[PDB]
Amino acid sequence: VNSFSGYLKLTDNVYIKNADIVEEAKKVKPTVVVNAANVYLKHGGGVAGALNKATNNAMQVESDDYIATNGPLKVGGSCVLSGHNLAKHCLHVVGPNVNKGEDIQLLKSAYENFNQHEVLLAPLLSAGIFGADPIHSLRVCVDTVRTNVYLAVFDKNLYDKLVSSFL
Ligand SMILES: O=C(O)C[C@H](NC(=O)c1nc(Cl)nc2[nH]ccc12)c1ccccc1
Repeated sequence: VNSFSGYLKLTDNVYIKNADIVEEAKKVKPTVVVNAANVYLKHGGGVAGALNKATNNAMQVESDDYIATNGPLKVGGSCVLSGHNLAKHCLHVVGPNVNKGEDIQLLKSAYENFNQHEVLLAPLLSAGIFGADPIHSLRVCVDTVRTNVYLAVFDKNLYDKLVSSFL
């Protein structure tokens, strides 16, 4: 039993809800919140810009130190950093950005990072400003993640489409 509330169950381990991941994080304080990161951990917009704003820019400060030490992530890769006031940890995961021309096949590799964590709160990778089809992102998620994932979809209209079109 966990603290997540109001989710629709899609499969044995994948759950979905119309919610702002920022507000959802502040309430549950999950062990892991997933960020829709880019390879530079520049959290300017989308989920990343919103999550960072909620940490009063502490996420960005920590991220800049991480990049200065380690260099950029790989597309499809991840790193674990602090969750600040939102969660114990933040798993920064880089899905392919279609608006940059990146291989959508890397979306599966991106979701594989979730399997290193027993329970996560997450957005649909490569959705939103990353330019991929959210219906596809959901399909890859369900077919790749085996741990317990609680997916937050900001747009109510998109959520209903995701639910109503789910196979
Ligand atoms: O779920 C969605 O719609 C897509 C998702 N967007 C959000 O998570 C989101 N949208 C709005 Cl508008 N306000 C927000 N506040 C806190 C979060 C948040 C997303 C994910 C990755 C890249 C780009 C977009």
